[PDB]
Amino acid sequence: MEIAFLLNGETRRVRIEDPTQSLLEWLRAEGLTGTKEGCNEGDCGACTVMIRDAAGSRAVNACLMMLPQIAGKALRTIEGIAAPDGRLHPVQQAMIDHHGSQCGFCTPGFIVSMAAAHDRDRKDYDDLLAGNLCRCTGYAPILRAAEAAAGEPPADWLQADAAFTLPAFLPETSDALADWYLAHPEATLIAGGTDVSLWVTKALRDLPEVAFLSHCKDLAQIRETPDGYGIGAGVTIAALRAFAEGPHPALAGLLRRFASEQVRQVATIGGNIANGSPIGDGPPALIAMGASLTLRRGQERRRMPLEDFFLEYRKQDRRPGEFVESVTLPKSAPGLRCYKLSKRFDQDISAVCGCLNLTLKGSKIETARIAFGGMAGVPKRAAAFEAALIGQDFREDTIAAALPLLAQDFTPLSDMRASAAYRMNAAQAMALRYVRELSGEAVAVLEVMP
Amino acid sequence: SVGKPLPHDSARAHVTGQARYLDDLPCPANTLHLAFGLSTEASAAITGLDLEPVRESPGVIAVFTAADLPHDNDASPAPSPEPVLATGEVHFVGQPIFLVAATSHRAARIAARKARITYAPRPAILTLDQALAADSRFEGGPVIWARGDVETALAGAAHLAEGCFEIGGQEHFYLEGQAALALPAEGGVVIHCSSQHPSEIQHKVAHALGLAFHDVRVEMRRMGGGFGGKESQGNHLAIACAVAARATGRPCKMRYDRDDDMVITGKRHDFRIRYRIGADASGKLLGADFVHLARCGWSADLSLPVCDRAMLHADGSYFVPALRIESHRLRTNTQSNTAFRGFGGPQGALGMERAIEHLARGMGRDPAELRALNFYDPPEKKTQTTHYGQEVADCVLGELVTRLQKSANFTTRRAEIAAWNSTNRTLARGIALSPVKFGISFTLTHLNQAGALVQIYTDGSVALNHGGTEMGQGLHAKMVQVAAAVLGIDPVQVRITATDTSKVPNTSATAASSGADMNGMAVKDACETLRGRLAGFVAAREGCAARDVIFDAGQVQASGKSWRFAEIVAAAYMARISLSATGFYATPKLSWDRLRGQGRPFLYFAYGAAITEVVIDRLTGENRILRTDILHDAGASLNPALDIGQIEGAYVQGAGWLTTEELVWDHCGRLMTHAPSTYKIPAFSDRPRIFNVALWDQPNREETIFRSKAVGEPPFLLGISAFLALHDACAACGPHWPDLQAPATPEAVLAAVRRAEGRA
Ligand SMILES: Cc1cc2nc3c(=O)[nH]c(=O)nc-3n(C[C@H](O)[C@H](O)[C@H](O)COP(=O)(O)OP(=O)(O)OC[C@H]3O[C@@H](n4cnc5c(N)ncnc54)[C@H](O)[C@@H]3O)c2cc1C
Ligand code: XAX
Ligand SMILES: Nc1nc2ncc(CO)nc2c(=O)[nH]1
Ligand code: FES
Ligand code: FES
Ligand SMILES: [Ba+2]
Repeated sequence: MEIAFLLNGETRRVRIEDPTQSLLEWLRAEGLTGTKEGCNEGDCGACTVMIRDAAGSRAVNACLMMLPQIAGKALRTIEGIAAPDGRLHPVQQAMIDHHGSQCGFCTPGFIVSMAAAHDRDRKDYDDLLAGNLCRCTGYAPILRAAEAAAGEPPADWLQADAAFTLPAFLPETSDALADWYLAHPEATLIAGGTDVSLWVTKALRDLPEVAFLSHCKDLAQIRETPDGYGIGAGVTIAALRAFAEGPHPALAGLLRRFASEQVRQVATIGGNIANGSPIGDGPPALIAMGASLTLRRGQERRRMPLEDFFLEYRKQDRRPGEFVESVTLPKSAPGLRCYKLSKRFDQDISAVCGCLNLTLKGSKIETARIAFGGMAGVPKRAAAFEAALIGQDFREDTIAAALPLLAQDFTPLSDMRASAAYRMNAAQAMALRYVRELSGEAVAVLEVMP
Repeated sequence: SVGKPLPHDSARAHVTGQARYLDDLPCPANTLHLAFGLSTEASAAITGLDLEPVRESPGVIAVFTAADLPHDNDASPAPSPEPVLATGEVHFVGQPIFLVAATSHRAARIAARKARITYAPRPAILTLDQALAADSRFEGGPVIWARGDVETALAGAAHLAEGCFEIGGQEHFYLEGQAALALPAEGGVVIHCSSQHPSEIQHKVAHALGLAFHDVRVEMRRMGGGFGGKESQGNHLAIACAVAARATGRPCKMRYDRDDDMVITGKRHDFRIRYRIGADASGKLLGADFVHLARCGWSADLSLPVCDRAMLHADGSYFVPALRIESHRLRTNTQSNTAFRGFGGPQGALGMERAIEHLARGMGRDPAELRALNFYDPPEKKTQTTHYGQEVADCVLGELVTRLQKSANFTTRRAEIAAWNSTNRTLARGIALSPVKFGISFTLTHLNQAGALVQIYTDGSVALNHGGTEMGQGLHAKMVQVAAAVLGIDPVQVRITATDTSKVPNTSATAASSGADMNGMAVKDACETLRGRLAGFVAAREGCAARDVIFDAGQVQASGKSWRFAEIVAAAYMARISLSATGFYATPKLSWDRLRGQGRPFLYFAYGAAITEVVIDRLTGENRILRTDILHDAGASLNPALDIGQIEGAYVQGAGWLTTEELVWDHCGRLMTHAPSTYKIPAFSDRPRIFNVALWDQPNREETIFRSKAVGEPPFLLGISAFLALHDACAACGPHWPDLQAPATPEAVLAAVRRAEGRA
């Protein structure tokens, strides 16, 4: 089982004997030592590498990326950012000018992230470089570098890779996968690999029976159904956020604070749902906006409201040989809001994740769709709080009066992220916040101007 | 070259990815890889230890117990012992019990978990009150220093403010984690490691192997950050490596995985500070009374000097006529806490900063004004002293703060926030100014020494070597600048060489911000010896006085004639004059008694101030720093650029300590925050949206290297202004005292909001 790919402008063919080996491992075993291991967990971006294909170019974490995934793609590492002749990237030079490096260990990751941003001409440096942790500089000099480099023309040698291409199961079509997974139910389906790769790197597990879904085009589609949007399980979080910009600015707002840019490029919506995490941020959003899930088993196809898929803690409504195929979101959801709470804003896991969605019959509450993450063992709606809210007036005092009922809906946990007290308080705090934001009051601290 | 904003010594090498770190260095095909087998109990005796499944595990070459160690089993920087491998008992969850040597890093980590260890558990001493209740402590009692009589002062104070608050610890999170490599080289070993103190590595490895010091050679080129976390925590790896290298006959490499790293190694000492501060009717301080309860962990490490510095900085920035500290260094069944940028300094200063803020609010005066009224007097019959009796005669704080407040627009903004606050009810803004007075030097006097070794080659080019280690602070760049300045040459001609115990022996740890300070001097000494030799030669050859020979801009000038530096050196070579010299410096004037808390521990103090502005969500506690303004005294800066960078970074790290970074242990002493997904250092957008840093540029009173000031640690304390601003935002929410605790997480902020609001 041999794969080929463009490594820093030069073609390379590789026999894959261990399907689970990360790209970071391979690069360093090759001597391409410029890619650093910072944590091997996704959070620090010290291993950021730049991949390219038909879809464009993006910066990803090398440590989460397993080899069979870069098959057919063009890969660019730090030691490939500078020109063949030796000339530095506008990004690299600017970083030397503006003192963007101190100890230098995170510099390779940043350069790669900035170069990819430079290639795609993207200037939202806060969200882009959130994935790259630095402990020395205080970030200020790196911003000066990024802005100074932005005025320069793109590296043409980096763009020359776009000419390219134009043991472990890798399906071509959705039907092909449905065939194989039906025969191999006990299999480890790897999509983005941003959860699965932590079982090998951290949990030191071994995965037999492996299949990579990130090579199925038809599974990674956003299509328009005459009732909403058919979003396949293969659609990446970044792409989902990209699409949501228009129809659902609330979801796009939330997905901005979903992981980092490097994780969002490869991590998928089907995997986020199929991980079945209580602190997952995909489900509560979609459950609040009334989205349905579609499961597939060969030629069989089940459909349901997303909240019903989640039965219990680490327990889902999944048959043997059944996989997550897609989700359907309605065309509009104007009353939707998304509240993610965590110690830090960027690149964090939610303590509480409030998702409120009310519709109004002019002053009075028609429908209550209020869903929470990190409040239970499963992402679920606030049944008693919702029921008590229907028929009431949409004003602070009424919502304030129903707040005790949330303490019947959930009995939250205490851990390193938050105490149960605070989690409970936050869920109640988000309800008052929803009424205030809808009444034109200033509520978001991130929106404040210096 | 000194004073030019020149770039870091490996700036291009960093940016290209060509800069080598330990795990990057190429080594022999047969290099073994090491991993520790860690304890799962907080306090137990080891009844049984079955390492059979560990040996059977694939790729494993050797497995080691404490019993398998030849000679010493100690890695403590203390006089007291701290085992590398556990000896019959365990003292915290994450203590190395055994050592695995496998053919791959992965294979060793896999094998490390395969052990079968049976424990006889004892009651653990996890919390401060427990340690205090069970008398679990170090030094056999609390260290107490008194200046004047607090008890009598506070009894007749016009305004009194008592209180107590927690200040959490801090994980260093240097991007390059702990790492070492041993190479057995004919009867002796060569160690490469990511360490701030290669001399102690040598000292430890030597005892570990039972070799004389001249048989252990440590080389260290660069760290991927250190922050104090690599001042002693490196010992364990280098010992394990040399021990395994000795036993297996082949090279051994060890690097902690990020999750091992946080579980094993120490952190910043988390303190509890109880305070009693008092002032008179005019607002001058009458007395301040402090008790420090410091968490040390299972082992001594560097707790003794850390808590000494917390006490030394308990005055903060202010003159207090009567002051007492009661410093309990408490032993707990947790990680052996260690050095961290500031070295207890921030902890003690914050105690003073919270108390003075409390007092300010308690009597209802603008904290800025009360702080201003109470600074040490400016230079120019008697100079004020610290509580430890050291004269403060370089205090610029009064003027500095006045400058900063003009440029930061302090009085206008503070009024603008007041109005904005009364427009909102969900959001609140806060602003605060925090001063920094930080003493420079090791409190352990004899460690205030550094050495250098300089070679001039016949082609004119120079090879520079000093005792200090590069962890990102631009130390090598500063020394190159100093060297090229003293010799009168272009800094291009000076090449820095990796830190080597065989080149410069008996070095101290690169700590106390004294790195550039003492090595600057040491380099200057070596260069002046060399410049002197060349000047003397030219003067003889040209017939005149040595002092009349000018060395400038790569040109030498004597008797109206002028040569290039290379021309003179080559000629001096031909003349048979040594082009090699050692340099050495010891900090003068330092003498103090630790036990009585009297004397002059510091050569000078470093000053600075920061004005921070923040927003808080009153519903959830969410918050961010909107604007920061810093005016820091770097003295006559060696490098303006490098220094601004240090301030920029140390601020963000100081603020991060008091905001989003939080260590959490479970009910069993298991560290729950042991990954970057649970420990949250400031991310890209966490930076001040308006970040203004300006150097207070005035030469140092004391004779330091080109009258610069140590800029490494002092700015870390500027992060206090962020915690003070966060408190100011909470105080804007109601009549009550907020009582904000450190760190000020969204949860901790919301608690302080609702206290001022008075909501149960
Ligand atoms: C640094 C970092 C930050 C993160 N931050 C967040 C966050 O903010 N919010 C959040 O919700 N999550 C976060 N996560 C975890 C999150 O669950 C994943 O990153 C991602 O959303 C899952 O998508 P994936 O394709 O990577 O899943 P994978 O890792 O590919 O798979 C996860 C699980 O789903 C299964 N699976 C995948 N695809 C399918 C399918 N099509 N059908 C059936 N089963 C499938 C796999 O077998 C596996 O059990 C973070 C992870 C990292 C490493
Ligand atoms: N980039 C970067 N800058 C840094 C550090 C770092 O790791 N990386 N660490 C410090 C510390 S922490 Mo201490 O006594 O050990 S507790 S000494 C010290 C320091 C070391 O450099 P001198 O000032 O001695 O030359 O500067 C700081 N600036
Ligand atoms: N920053 C700092 N580090 C130290 N390290 C070791 C020692 C040894 O006692 N002292 C100190 C000190 O006083 N300050
Ligand atoms: S190693 Fe930290 S993200 Fe890849
Ligand atoms: S520069 Fe030292 S970690 Fe980013
Ligand atoms: Ba540490």
